[PDB]
Order: sequence, then C-alpha cells, then structure tokens
Amino acid sequence: RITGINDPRLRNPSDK
Amino acid sequence: TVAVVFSSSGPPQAQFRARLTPQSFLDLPLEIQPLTVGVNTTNPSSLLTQICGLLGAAHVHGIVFEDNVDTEAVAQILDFISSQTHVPILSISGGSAVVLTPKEPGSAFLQLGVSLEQQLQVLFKVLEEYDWSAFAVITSLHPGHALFLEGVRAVADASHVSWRLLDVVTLELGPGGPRARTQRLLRQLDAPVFVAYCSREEAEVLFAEAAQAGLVGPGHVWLVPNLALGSTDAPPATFPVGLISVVTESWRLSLRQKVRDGVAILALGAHSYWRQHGTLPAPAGDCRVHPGPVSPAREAFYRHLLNVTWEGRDFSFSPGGYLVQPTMVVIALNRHRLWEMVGRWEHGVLYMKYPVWPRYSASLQPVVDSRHLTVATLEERPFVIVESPDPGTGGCVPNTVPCRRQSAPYTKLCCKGFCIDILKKLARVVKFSYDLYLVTNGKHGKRVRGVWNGMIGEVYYKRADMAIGSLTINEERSEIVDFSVPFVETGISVMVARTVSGLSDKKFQRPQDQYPPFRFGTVPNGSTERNIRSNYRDMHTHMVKFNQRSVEDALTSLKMGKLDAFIYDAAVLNYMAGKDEGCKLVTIGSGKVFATTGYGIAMQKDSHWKRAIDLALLQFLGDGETQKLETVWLSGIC
Amino acid sequence: LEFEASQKCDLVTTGELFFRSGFGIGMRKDSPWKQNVSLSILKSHENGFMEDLDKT
Ligand SMILES: *[C@@H]1O[C@H](CO)[C@@H](O)[C@H](O)[C@H]1NC(C)=O
Ligand SMILES: *[C@@H]1O[C@H](CO)[C@@H](O)[C@H](O)[C@H]1NC(C)=O
Repeated sequence: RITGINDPRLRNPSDK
Repeated sequence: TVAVVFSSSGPPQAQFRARLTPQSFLDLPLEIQPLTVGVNTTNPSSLLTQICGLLGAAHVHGIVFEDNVDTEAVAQILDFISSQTHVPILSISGGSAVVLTPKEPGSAFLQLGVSLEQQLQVLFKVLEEYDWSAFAVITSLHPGHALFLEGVRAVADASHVSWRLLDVVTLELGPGGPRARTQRLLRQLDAPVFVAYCSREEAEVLFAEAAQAGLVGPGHVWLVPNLALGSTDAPPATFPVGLISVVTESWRLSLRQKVRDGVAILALGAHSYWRQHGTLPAPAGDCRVHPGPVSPAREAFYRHLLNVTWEGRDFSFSPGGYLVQPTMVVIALNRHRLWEMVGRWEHGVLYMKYPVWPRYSASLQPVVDSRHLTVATLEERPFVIVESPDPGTGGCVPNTVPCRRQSAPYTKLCCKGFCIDILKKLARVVKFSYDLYLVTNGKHGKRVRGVWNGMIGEVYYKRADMAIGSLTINEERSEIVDFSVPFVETGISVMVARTVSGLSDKKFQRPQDQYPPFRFGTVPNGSTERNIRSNYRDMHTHMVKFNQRSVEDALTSLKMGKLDAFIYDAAVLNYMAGKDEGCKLVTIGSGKVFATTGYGIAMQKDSHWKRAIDLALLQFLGDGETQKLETVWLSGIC
Repeated sequence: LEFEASQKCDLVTTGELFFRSGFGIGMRKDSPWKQNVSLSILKSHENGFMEDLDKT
C-alpha cells in the first residue's frame, strides 16, 4: 500500500 | 637572477647578509644567483632610480619586493614600473600588499593579498555560525568605501539567511572635522553587531569616540577587515577587547621566511616553464629607452607564472594581481592585549576554537548570558539521530541543529530527531538560546560509589542545565535532579519471536527449567536493569548469560535463534517492531507495560526554568502537536 | 467508560483514545507536600503495588 500522505516504506527508506 | 629590496625598518644589514649568503639554498631545482638592494628612504625618484639602475646594470629576470612602515600610494609606482619595463615583480608584505583592483592592462604586479569580497565572505561565514544578524555597518569617507558598500550588499544576497540590515552610516572621521556631529550620530544606534571600514588613524578616532559614547561595553561586537589594525604587533590604546579581523596565512612568520617564499615561487615558475620549453626568457630592462610593444614570449612566461604549488601551500593568482583560494585565519584581541588565533578557514568551511563567544567586562571576570543554557544528550535512533555535515555547503540541511561531540579539537556534526524538535519549539516559545553537545561517558546514568556518569552525571555536577532525550523517571534520579512532566509514555516490555503471561509467570519467576533455559535481554547499566535487580534477585542472578551490546545486536540474536526473550523499554521496542524485516512481535501489547513511567527533561535542582517550561510542555501536549510529531517520527508498517 | 463497558453488559467502546491525559492529586500553590507525594507515588509505581491495586 503506497499512500499519498506517508508510507513507512517511503518515510523510512528500504533496500528493495 | 633575482633581486631583493628592503624598506623602512631597523637596518637589516645582518638580514641582508643572511639573505645574500645562500647562493645555493636548494629550495628548488636550479637556483639563480640572488642579489640584494636596499633603499634608504621611500620616495618616487629614489625608488625609480634604484630599480632602473639595478635592473639595467644587472640583467635580472625577476624582482621581489619587501614592504615598509605601511604607507599608502606605493604599489602604484610598482605597477607603473612593471607596466613600462615589462619585468615581473612581487610584493610580499606591509602596505604595498594591499589589493589594487584596476591594474594597468599590460602590467604584471602579483601582490599577495585578499580582495574585499573574500574577507566579507569569511566575516559573514562567522556571523552565520553564531547567528547574530544585526548588521550595523559603519564606513568612513575613504577612497574605497563605495566598493565595500557595494560588496556587502552583493554578498548579503548570496546566502541563505535573510540578513536583516539595520543601518549604514558614513561620517567624516578625518584629522579635521566637527566632532559634535559625529558624537550625535554615534550616540543614536542600536545593534548587537558592528562592521566597520576605515583607516588606522580613522580606526583609532572612531574607537575613541565610541568609547566616549558608551558603545564598547560587553553588549556589542565589532568587526573590521585587514585594512585597519596596522602593524599587527603593537595594538594601540582604545582598541576594544574582542575585536575580530581576518588575516591571511603567514601572519606570524619572519621577514627572512617571507623572502624565502618569494624566491621559491619565482624559482618554481621558471622551473615549470623550463619543463615546457627548456629555457629562461631574456631580461628586458631598458628603463632609459623604454621600448617594447606586446611581446608574446614574456606574456607566455607570465601566463605560466600564475599557478604554483610547493610545501603544501597552494598559491593561485587570479588575473587581477591577487591570489585566490587562500586559507585565512581569524584573529581576536585576548583579555591581555595580545592578538590570538580564534578560527581557521580551509576550503570554505569555518572552524572555531570556542563553541560560544567569550564575553568580557570592564574588570574582566567573563560574564555569562542569563538567557543561555547548555543542553546535554546522546543518540537514540527514534529520538536523537546524528549525521555528519554534507559536503554540499559546509553547514548541514535546515531543520537541524549544530551539535558537537565534546571530549579541544572538535568535529561539528548536527543532530536531528524528535526531542530535538521539542527543544526547538521550547526555545521558540520560552525565548532562550542554547547549545547542544553529546555525552562521552556511560549512556544514561549509574552510581558507581557516588560517581554518576551520563547525562545525569553531567547535570548533577553542574556542567549542564538540562538533559533532553531518552531519559526516564525513577525514584533514584528524582531525588538528586529535578524533572518536568512526562511527554512520551514508556515502561517495560518483552519482545519475542513470531509463550509468556508477564513477568510474574513461572517462566521468569522460577529459573529452574531442566531442558529449555530461557534467555533474557537487559542491556545493562541502564534504568531497567536497576529495577529488575532491585525487585527480583533470582532473575538478576540468572540473567548474567544475556546478550548485551546494543538494541541492534539483540535483534540479530533474536532472528538467529540464540536468544528467546528481550527486556527493554517500551517506546523503543514497539517502534522497533514497527519497521522490521518480516514481522517480529511482542506479547499482548500495551496491556503489557510494567512500571509505567514517562520520558522527561532533567533539570538542576531549584531551577527557575522548571515552572516556566513545564507549562509550555503542558500547552504543547494539550492541543495535539505531539500527535503530529508522533505520526511523523513514530510510525511503522507491520 | 471502559470499566462500565466491560462490567455490566451490552455496551461497547467505539474506536480508541484520541486525546490522552493523566490523573493527579491536586495541591495548593508551592505547598511543601509536593516532593514527598511525588516520590511516594513513583516508588509505588515501581514497587508493583499499583499493579496489585489495579488488578483488585
Ligand atoms: C598551470 O599548472 C600546470 C601544471 O603544472 C602547468 O603545466 C601550467 O604551465 C600552469 N600554467 C598554465 C597557464 O596552465
Ligand atoms: C519529606 O521527606 C523528608 C525526608 O524524606 C522530610 O524531612 C520532610 O519533612 C518531608 N516533607 C514534609 C513536607 O513533611
């Protein structure tokens, strides 16, 4: 789930 | 061959002999024979006759100058001579080493100094770091005042900060004029920072007048370029203590040392040109004839003469006769009337010896600002994060604060996190200033026979005034150091691998299981291990064989399978389980919190800040900004 | 609300908390009783006595 407000996968950078 | 000329000092007969002696100094590949010349007095015909005679009866390739009592209108004669007879020269010290911007077209002067632009850049790089932004600019009626006034405005628009200017004034600070008018104009001013541009006599007059009209006390700060301040080895009276200037490197070398650099730079220039074409250009020294149209050979030699590097010192002359990219050093007047170094500058990043500006008084006894305090902390990943400054523009990204790891030499990191935002808002609302520095000893706090380390140690021994970060509340700490209301709620929690019904379960209460021995966490020397040891002796005895390096290695051990259960805080454990590889979970949840206390801001006992900012914390918690900060910094996927 | 919802019957709490706050004893301005009250409350938090009182 890639939301518009804030995604923890986006807010916190990941490796993949 | 290279010529050397002295001027207007104690008779340097011994110095002249010492300079002439090393006919082979081995300072460069090949060494042209040096010769020395000395003028008794500085005058137009005297200088003209001496240089024309020497360079017409010696057939010299380059000539190196040495300055004098620092009187003006002397570099123009050198420019005139070099333009006429097409001989490259070089000024090394004194008043002749003052940058002349619109030099003659065909001239080759190459005077080592710094234009007003670079000095102003360095000054504004020291105003930004201490965050003054007052800009009380004062300039006398000097020949170059228009250039300075244009340059300050040009640089003001070349930075990030607004730089709210307050006032610029121009006054007649000459030997003769109405002192009453200048007294009236100086008496009406209000700004904590002054920048002044004037001459040495003008500087002494202006400083005496300011001392008369009470603008020199511990409230204000003065800044001047290198044009003033004169000799650098004899600070006169009425010069305020704390004066700040910027001078180039080699502000403390010897006269002989400077000449050694002057001959070296000429020698390397010839040697560098030698590798290109294997020759040394012939001299052109007919002062009486004064011939010579544009000559390509001498032009090429001069072009190759620009860049030089030796002994780890980069000398690169701009097309104008001044060097570019030097390593300036800032100096200031100590408490005992003596110039001393304060802060270096090296490839566009500024350093300082002092983390705060020392402020002195009439009877010394350095006063300390009442509305300034020091804050201690360290790094907790959800709450305080340390990042080294980017190589982008020296200072790091905005919405971050400078923060230095104390241990004299320092490296300026800049800390970011949740408690940092709380601190920023508190500084905004309570109207105070602060400086932040990390701790070096044990993380949070312990009492090894009355010796407290960590933030609690730094606060209890009166080396700090607050201690923000991940610092819970317990009975021991609250006795010796004050505390404010909690703003983040924590406790004790257990993390398992995705089996127990709390601490009171026989799994942890009775460590007498035969086949499986259970494993615990308990990173020691912290808050939790104190309560656990004090309330359950058997668990403390059986918890010796527990992995204890950080909150990081424990996750690896849990994921590997070498350890079964982790015991630590709640606010970091539940967050750490929010963003994880896969889904490692904890027991029942917020219902499993034991000894529920909260984070807090430690304070020295009986501090007047306590009441003032506890109310601010309550106000911040009331309307919900803390919820926004939590959803920004404390969210996870799983 | 939670005690009564879980106690009697047929009542359910909707959603969860939205604005959080704590409970405290009130005292007059700068009363001398404050330090000892706070210390005793903290030591009863950490003793486990408040857990027993809660479960009771
Ligand atoms: C600049 O430095 C290079 C590197 O040694 C040298 O070859 C060159 O002659 C210098 N001058 C110019 C104008 O490139
Ligand atoms: C609080 O306790 C201390 C000793 O723990 C005692 O001396 C003091 O009297 C107490 N405060 C009051 C207001 O009774």
